[PDB]
Amino acid sequence: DIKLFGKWSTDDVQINDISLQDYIAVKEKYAKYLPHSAGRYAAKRFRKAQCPIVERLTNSMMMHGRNNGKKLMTVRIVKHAFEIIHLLTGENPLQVLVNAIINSGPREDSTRIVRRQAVDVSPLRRVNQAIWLLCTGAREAAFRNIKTIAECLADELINAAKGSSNSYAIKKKDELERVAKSNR
Amino acid sequence: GHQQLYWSHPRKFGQGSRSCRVCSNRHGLIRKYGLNMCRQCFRQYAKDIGFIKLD
Amino acid sequence: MAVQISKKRKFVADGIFKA
Amino acid sequence: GVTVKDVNQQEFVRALAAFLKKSGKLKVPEWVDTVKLAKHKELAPYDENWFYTRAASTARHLYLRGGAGVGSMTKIYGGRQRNGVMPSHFSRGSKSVARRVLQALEGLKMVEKDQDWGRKLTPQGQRDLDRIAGQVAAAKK
Amino acid sequence: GPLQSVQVFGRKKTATAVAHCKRGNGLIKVNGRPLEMIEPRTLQYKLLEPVLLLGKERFAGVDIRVRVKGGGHVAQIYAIRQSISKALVAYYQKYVDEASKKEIKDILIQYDRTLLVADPRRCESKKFGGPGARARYQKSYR
Amino acid sequence: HRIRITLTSRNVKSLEKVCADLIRGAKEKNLKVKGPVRMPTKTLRITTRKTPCGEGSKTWDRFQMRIHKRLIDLHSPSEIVKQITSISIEPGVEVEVTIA
Amino acid sequence: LNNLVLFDKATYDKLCKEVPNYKLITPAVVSERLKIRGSLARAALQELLSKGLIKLVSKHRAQVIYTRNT
Amino acid sequence: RFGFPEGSVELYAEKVATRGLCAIAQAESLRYKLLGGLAVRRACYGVLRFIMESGAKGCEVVVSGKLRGQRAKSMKFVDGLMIHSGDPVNYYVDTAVRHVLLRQGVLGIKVK
Amino acid sequence: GRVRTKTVKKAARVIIEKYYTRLGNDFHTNKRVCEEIAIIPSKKLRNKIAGYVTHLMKRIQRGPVRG
Amino acid sequence: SLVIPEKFQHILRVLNTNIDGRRKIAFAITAIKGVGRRYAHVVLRKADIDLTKRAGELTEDEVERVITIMQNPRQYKIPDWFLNRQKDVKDGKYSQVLANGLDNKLREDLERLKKIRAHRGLRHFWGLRVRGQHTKTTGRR
RNA sequence: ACGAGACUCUGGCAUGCUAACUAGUUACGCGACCCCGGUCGGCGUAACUUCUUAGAGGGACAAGUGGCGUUCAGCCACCCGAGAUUGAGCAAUAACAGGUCUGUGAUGCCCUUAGAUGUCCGGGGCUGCACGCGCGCUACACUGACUGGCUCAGCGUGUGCCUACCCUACGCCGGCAGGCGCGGGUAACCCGUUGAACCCCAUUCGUGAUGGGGAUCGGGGAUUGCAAUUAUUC
Repeated sequence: DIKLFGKWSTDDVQINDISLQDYIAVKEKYAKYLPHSAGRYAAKRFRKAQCPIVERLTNSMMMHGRNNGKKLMTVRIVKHAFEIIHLLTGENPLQVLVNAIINSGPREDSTRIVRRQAVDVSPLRRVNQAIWLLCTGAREAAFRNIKTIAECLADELINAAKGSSNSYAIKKKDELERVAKSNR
Repeated sequence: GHQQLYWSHPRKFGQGSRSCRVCSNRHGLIRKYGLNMCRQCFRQYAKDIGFIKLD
Repeated sequence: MAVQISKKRKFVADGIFKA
Repeated sequence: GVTVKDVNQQEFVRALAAFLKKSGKLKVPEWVDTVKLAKHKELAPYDENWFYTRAASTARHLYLRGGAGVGSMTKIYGGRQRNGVMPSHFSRGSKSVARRVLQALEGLKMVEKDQDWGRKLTPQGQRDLDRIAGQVAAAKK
Repeated sequence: GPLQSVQVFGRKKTATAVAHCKRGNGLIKVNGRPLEMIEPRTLQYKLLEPVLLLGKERFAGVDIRVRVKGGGHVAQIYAIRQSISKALVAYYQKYVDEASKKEIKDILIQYDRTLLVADPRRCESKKFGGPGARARYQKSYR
Repeated sequence: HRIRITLTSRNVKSLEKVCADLIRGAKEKNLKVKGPVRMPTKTLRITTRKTPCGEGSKTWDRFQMRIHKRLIDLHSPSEIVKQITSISIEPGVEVEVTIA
Repeated sequence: LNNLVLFDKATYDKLCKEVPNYKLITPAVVSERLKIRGSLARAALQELLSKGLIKLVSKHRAQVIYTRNT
Repeated sequence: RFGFPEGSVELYAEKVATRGLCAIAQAESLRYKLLGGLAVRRACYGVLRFIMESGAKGCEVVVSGKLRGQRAKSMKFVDGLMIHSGDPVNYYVDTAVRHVLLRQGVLGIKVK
Repeated sequence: GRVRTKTVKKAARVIIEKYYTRLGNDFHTNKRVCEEIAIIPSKKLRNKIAGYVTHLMKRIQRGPVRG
Repeated sequence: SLVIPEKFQHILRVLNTNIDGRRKIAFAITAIKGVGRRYAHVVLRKADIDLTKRAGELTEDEVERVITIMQNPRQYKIPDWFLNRQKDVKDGKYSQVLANGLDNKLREDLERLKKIRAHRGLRHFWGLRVRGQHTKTTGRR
């Protein structure tokens, strides 16, 4: 039968990047009705990868202390965000999320192997870093602002998927890759 | 009189009323389940009372 | 017993006697 | 045929609150204007006619479970006492406003003080509750 | 007619939910209120998932009363999610062929394992020297 | 005639041996017996500091004392129970016979 | 933010003109782009639905989301 | 003392069979040997030799306190199999601790 | 860290060495062999021994074992 | 209806205190020292006033009604348990005391405790914590 | 050989076993309400033990499969499965100039021993504040605060030896803190189906030290106690 949140039917969405295709779990098998589930995705190592990215986003939203274990409250934020994304863009909000996760992941980053040499990233690292960056964008954007979380989360996902560099996520991603080129 | 002053200050409540039933001292009292027995005494006699360390 | 002590207190009182 | 439990409970109290308004024979106190609804509230209830609303809420709380006295009502209408700088704790509601609400619903033959203590909800009440449950069940279509 | 009742439970935490699969028409409700108004409404679809994945036609011949107590809001939702699922699988074991029960177990397990298997996770015990299980009180040097 | 024996003990195997002897004592004499009801065992708990002073790392001992309650109902005359309950008890168990 | 509390003639005429041509109508959007307080913007969008100009998508305790018709 | 009625408490005084495997019997034995005026080393070997010949699997006799001067010294007398950890330490090893007042201080006796 | 201790292996070797012909390759049958031909006070240790017994029986099927 | 009306008073001067017309009335009167959120709400409840209006909108004959009920709360049935000076030391009257009066009555309360040379008044005189705090580690200006 | 592991307790599994008016469910009857059915922790009795309690057993072993590895110990992945490292308790030899003489009718020596360092009574002190440090609680908000509404726990404890001092339903008075009656429970029986908070839903608010924050300080009212001032607490 037919899926997501009521109204954002999964298959439709293309994952453009064949590199992140495996670890952006959105389609066909991971089509579930909520961003909520029992869990066990952080028991074994890569079990994280087989978690639906909308649940990953929901989990990574509840941060800066006061929100910890208010999942239903960020299930709601992502619901209202997907409303705003569809109305403001006119695309399938899942497609906008997937495009953002692709464009927001830093493709190589510096590390301490001195003056810290540059290395490559895991595709899972990119997904983890992408989700962190655009959530940390949404969280910072909304703080001491009349704009809400669902609006800031929507606008971050749009401007990231769009490829704007006006987003927090794309500016920090460009900034990591720029430091990585600066020591390769 | 002296008998009107000797024990006339109340001993009805507070840790100046109840005392250990071994040590006779006024500190670290286990009042729970009417032990009325200071924490070092209980830790000595636990085995003899029926209290056992399992978990 | 006429005062009728609690079973929690009774088994502890039985231990204190043995001690 | 429907009952109150089949109906959404959120809009049910607002509909019962409007039923007690239109009926208009609860004998509300005078201090309703001045009273704060618990010891853990900061401000007066925002809705001026709260007494009808909590009467409605008490009514359907008595329907769901019987034999609830004043102390029980203070328990169900309790929350956080935000103790300023000290950590917040559970705090019971007002004993008086629960006692008056029950006495209002007892005056108007809707509840009846039950054997072995507490008020249950009289069959005339159970009727009125289920009649407006039908109204709300019909309204939501 | 005769008794075709199966009483099967589901735990997802310290919340035990027991569902009661009698013969009849398609009414599914929990402590006497139907699934469409069990709060939070945020997890509305979580109760409908066994009803959605199988369809109303599976629950046409069966009516399910669910008693729930223990745990909290989300635990009770996952408890009843597991109960009505396992209870229908238990009804279709005994009172029809195992072919239908096999077919339905497959469709449920393929979607989410937790529909028919209880999560053994329980709240781990606090230890002294910290506010909880693993976390310790702040060590002070100098 | 409805006589209610309350077996409360610290040890289980001594309490299970006593309640097993009182089922054999009720089956051999052929009087109708409601089975031994396992009551919820009560864990009496004391958590003290180990240190008699205050000057170590704050270690705690956690003294449990489990008390197990059974109870058995008999459909027996009074003097028959007086004979049964007086035979073969072991000092761990506390036995309280309720007449009515 | 030196916002307005109730509407002018200008800002009321600006709202009644421009708001029903937005693909995203939230009180936060209205209360940024018309230099007004959130409460005034929520009251304004209640009247614009009352007169039947803006489409409701999802109302919530936290955030209401409206849009435009055609 | 305990408020028992008239003759509703009656005492017996039975005999310890194989008293070499009773811990507090060999603790008080060692206690009254030292207090009697016997030397520490001879007493401890004397107890340890008896409880071994009594048929005990293993034994550990510690005597702590002020020996042969001002400084305190723990003389430990071990032989045979002795366990320390796990649940079996409850129902295999029999431990006893006793004080003894010498004219210089207090010695402590552990018979395990 | 599922390394068998000396108490498991010594027991498991002696159990094969003296009662070879009673054993097989199935865990659950020679679990009940170990129950009969030895007095093991633990259930966990019984399983550990039965488990390593079966491992050594698979090794003996391949070729001769050093111990 | 949601447009700025005529004579919409931005800066009101009630008891020589600048009330913000931009605020809601129940939270604009609070600007006056001696009236808090809980008092203001009950004052505006006693007078039949819609308290969903801003403090700029409402009529100057009606704000004079608000002042008269703040100044004389007893005569419009506000209880004695509700006032910031209950059972006064010099006149023995239950009265709400407002901004310029409150600053006068605080000065008088400290000056009363001062002249009698009481431990409380002495701690005020020395600029220390008076309600029985520990001054070892806090009060640290 | 001790220590590790084994062991003990505990978490997770049993529609198999043993049983229950101080625990339930399901049927049936009765009674209430809605238009045959639905609701009922309204009332009672007939089976059963899924739910509940706690006993005996079982169950998991790197056991099965594929890889890696002296092809040894073992390791990685996967199936089946309630678990494919539950969490604690216990704890070796040999130590420390670690802490405790203010835990003890454990104690050596020393001091004091009637103008007492014994002991009781009264008051004060342990809280005293330019300051420096440590564990914390509350915050800085709109992932929020306020006001209503809605709906879910699990450990426990509870009327005493001397010993006074228990946990409390329910009914009236009071805004509240609280008061006065009468009940139940020495407890799976009563509080209690522990109607907990967060969370959930609907109002008010609007980026302003703001309805954030609730320090400080004035006035009043109750409770515990022989006594609250240096504000006991509320």
